[PDB]
Amino acid sequence: SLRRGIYHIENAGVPSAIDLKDGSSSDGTPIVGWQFTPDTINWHQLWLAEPIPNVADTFTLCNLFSGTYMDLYNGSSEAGTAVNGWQGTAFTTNPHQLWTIKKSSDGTSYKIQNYGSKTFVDLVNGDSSDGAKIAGWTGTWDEGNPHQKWYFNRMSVSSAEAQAAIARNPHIHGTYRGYILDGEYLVLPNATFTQIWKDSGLPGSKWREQIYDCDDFAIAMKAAVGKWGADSWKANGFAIFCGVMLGVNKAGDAAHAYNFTLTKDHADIVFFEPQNGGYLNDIGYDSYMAFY
Amino acid sequence: SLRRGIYHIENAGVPSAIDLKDGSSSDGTPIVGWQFTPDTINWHQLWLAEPIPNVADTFTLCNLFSGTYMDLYNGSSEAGTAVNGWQGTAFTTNPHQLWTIKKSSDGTSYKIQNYGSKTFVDLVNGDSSDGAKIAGWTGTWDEGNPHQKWYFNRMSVSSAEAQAAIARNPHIHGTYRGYILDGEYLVLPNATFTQIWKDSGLPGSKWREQIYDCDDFAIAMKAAVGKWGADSWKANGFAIFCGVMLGVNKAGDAAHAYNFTLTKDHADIVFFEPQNGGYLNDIGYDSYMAFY
Ligand SMILES: C[C@@H]1O[C@@H](O[C@@H]2[C@@H](O[C@H]3O[C@H](CO)[C@H](O)[C@H](O)[C@H]3O)[C@@H](O)[C@@H](CO)O[C@@H]2O)[C@@H](O)[C@H](O)[C@@H]1O
Ligand SMILES: C[C@@H]1O[C@@H](O[C@@H]2[C@@H](O[C@H]3O[C@H](CO)[C@H](O)[C@H](O)[C@H]3O)[C@@H](O)[C@@H](CO)O[C@@H]2O)[C@@H](O)[C@H](O)[C@@H]1O
Ligand SMILES: C[C@@H]1O[C@@H](O[C@@H]2[C@@H](O[C@H]3O[C@H](CO)[C@H](O)[C@H](O)[C@H]3O)[C@@H](O)[C@@H](CO)O[C@@H]2O)[C@@H](O)[C@H](O)[C@@H]1O
Ligand SMILES: C[C@@H]1O[C@@H](O[C@@H]2[C@@H](O[C@H]3O[C@H](CO)[C@H](O)[C@H](O)[C@H]3O)[C@@H](O)[C@@H](CO)O[C@@H]2O)[C@@H](O)[C@H](O)[C@@H]1O
Ligand SMILES: C[C@@H]1O[C@@H](O[C@@H]2[C@@H](O[C@H]3O[C@H](CO)[C@H](O)[C@H](O)[C@H]3O)[C@@H](O)[C@@H](CO)O[C@H]2O)[C@@H](O)[C@H](O)[C@@H]1O
Ligand SMILES: C[C@@H]1O[C@@H](O[C@@H]2[C@@H](O[C@H]3O[C@H](CO)[C@H](O)[C@H](O)[C@H]3O)[C@@H](O)[C@@H](CO)O[C@H]2O)[C@@H](O)[C@H](O)[C@@H]1O
Ligand SMILES: [Ca+2]
Ligand SMILES: [Ca+2]
Ligand SMILES: [Ca+2]
Ligand SMILES: [Ca+2]
Ligand code: NA
Ligand code: NA
Repeated sequence: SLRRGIYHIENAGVPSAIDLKDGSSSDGTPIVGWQFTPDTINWHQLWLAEPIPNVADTFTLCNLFSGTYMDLYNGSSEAGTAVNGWQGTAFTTNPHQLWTIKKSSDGTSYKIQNYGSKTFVDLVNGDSSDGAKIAGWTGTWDEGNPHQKWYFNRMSVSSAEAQAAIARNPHIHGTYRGYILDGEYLVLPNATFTQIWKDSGLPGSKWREQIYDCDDFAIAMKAAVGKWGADSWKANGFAIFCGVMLGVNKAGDAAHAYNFTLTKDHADIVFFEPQNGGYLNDIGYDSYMAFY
Repeated sequence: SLRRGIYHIENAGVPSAIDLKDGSSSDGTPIVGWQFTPDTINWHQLWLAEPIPNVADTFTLCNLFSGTYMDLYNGSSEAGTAVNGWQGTAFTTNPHQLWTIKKSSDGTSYKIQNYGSKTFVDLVNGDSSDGAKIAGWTGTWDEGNPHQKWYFNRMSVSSAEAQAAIARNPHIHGTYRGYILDGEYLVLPNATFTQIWKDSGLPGSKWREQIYDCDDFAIAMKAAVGKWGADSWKANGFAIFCGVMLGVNKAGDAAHAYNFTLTKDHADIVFFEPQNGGYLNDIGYDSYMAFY
């Protein structure tokens, strides 16, 4: 089953992502194949999958940037029918915007079937061109046709996945308590995490006893990622992953505040020092408190 | 004994505070009597008292605004000697900048005696004028002379005072844990707290599911007070009081994030809702976690 999340949806046949052209919020904005760069924010190519309760394996697909929904034009079962961005809502009954997503015959890629037409999201002719038409097209759940097969490359973690990542870390103090703020988190590439840090002005901040010390840097960095989240994305129903941790050294005589993020595989945490922008597998403190 | 803290130092005879003229960081900036407004930030009139270890009841007095020290000019024991702002350090051995502060004969006001000259901070002639000379002057620990008597009006709380304030509150959840970030906190009048909130742009922010919801507003408000702290004050060795709390309703089925501050008497907390700028004795949640 596809879990609730943010996915980069990549064609199984050619290296083309599902892309809402120019990220435009206009109704009828064409959704097309476009090339992508790994370990970046592919700004027009992220999709919030929202499960519809009481309809098995069916979702809305919301462009994280535009806040508009993958829409099969007039819900036509005709092959070649336009797939566009269109205004809607996460739990809409509009079947132009409802998508049954289940594993392809290869067991790793998915097919995307319009709930109303029962036709499939097709990268027309397997065209690897930037701006290649994606359409609703006749097909079957079992065939190998790669025009209609899509890797759902997962870009978010549930809170529960975040917890699992922290609990797998060997620098957690015996007294650790974690405070969970949200349910679903876009995981940032370090390159993006670092850019948000630079854009916060924190690289310019100086350490000052109590008035601007490690707790002030850690919380400024979490607030800056929360600000960036609301200012960058028009979709709702997710947060941006950026943790705060208070830690203690081995001697038990020094406390420090810092940030953490997750690895590309989402399986482990990495510590971030907001006073120099370093990433570390070991920051020299054992976390006794985190919030994220 | 005077505790480590930030004090508004007010003459016992007339309503004049010790004021570093124009808050100037220039060496030899005159320190004078000036009128004040209660329940405001008196920007040039706050003094960080730092106890010197191994010298009983003796302190540096650092202007919170200027980051410069109360300085008896050339340490002269002559009556009429200038008291100025001067560059120095919190644990200086320069006795021009060391002050023995102990209760006056009335048991409530203090006398301020230069550790080197043994002469007293005197509001010359009890002059209530704005800009009235303050000087080192001959005197005795026991006399009633109000020119030389000073109420130390305490503006900070220790972390321990903050804890006592929270523990006195009746909206603390059974599972509550408090995470202490600093040691000494300037307590803001609501009028100032509110201004920092308005100046953060938070009144303009909209509630968005997970992407900018109550946790995002609470942490943006704490970061904005930390920013205001470093940008407003040149002294070090204190923080600005602004709490974050996560709470749960009576039903146990809803969690909310909010801020809190302290009362003017420092004895109790007040909840702040950063989504509407309201202050409340009861926000409808019992705090299970705070950091401050
Ligand atoms: C059958 C038809 O469904 C709705 O119209 C859809 C479009 O729906 C969506 O956009 C419209 C505004 O253009 C509206 O906001 C609606 O709530 C939203 O779901 C859309 O799917 C287009 C393109 O495929 O096709 C239909 O026109 C509805 O608005 C109509 O009244 C009517 O019931
Ligand atoms: C290369 C080509 O692959 C298959 O055709 C696809 C199309 O496939 C889909 O539509 C056809 C009807 O045109 C049929 O219903 C099939 O079951 C279904 O997967 C479609 O992907 C289009 C648009 O991109 O491209 C190809 O024409 C196959 O049917 C052809 O014989 C041939 O092997
Ligand atoms: C006896 C004298 O003490 C020091 O001088 C003080 C002044 O001291 C302070 O400012 C100077 C720079 O002007 C310097 O930064 C020093 O570290 C700091 O404590 C000051 O108290 C003035 C006014 O009362 O009087 C003396 O000039 C020291 O610098 C001198 O070398 C000398 O030891
Ligand atoms: C009104 C006045 O009060 C007292 O005099 C103060 C001064 O008092 C202090 O200095 C005098 C020496 O001039 C003396 O040493 C005294 O013990 C000490 O408190 C002083 O505060 C000045 C500057 O403001 O103003 C007054 O002159 C008292 O001695 C006077 O007789 C008279 O009652
Ligand atoms: C916001 C904008 O993002 C990039 O341009 C997008 C583009 O993005 C993808 O394609 C480019 C090459 O054209 C790279 O592979 C990126 O890794 C992809 O994310 C597409 O989304 C198209 C179609 O919507 O629109 C462009 O705006 C970037 O090149 C721009 O500089 C800018 O950052
Ligand atoms: C920063 C500056 O603060 C105020 O002016 C100060 C002034 O402050 C005190 O006196 C005024 C009346 O003159 C009020 O009672 C205030 O409550 C006091 O804090 C003094 O500190 C003098 C001497 O240093 O300098 C002025 O700058 C305020 O009036 C200004 O508008 C401004 O906010
Ligand atoms: Ca939340
Ligand atoms: Ca701090
Ligand atoms: Ca601290
Ligand atoms: Ca949130
Ligand atoms: Na469902
Ligand atoms: Na001492």
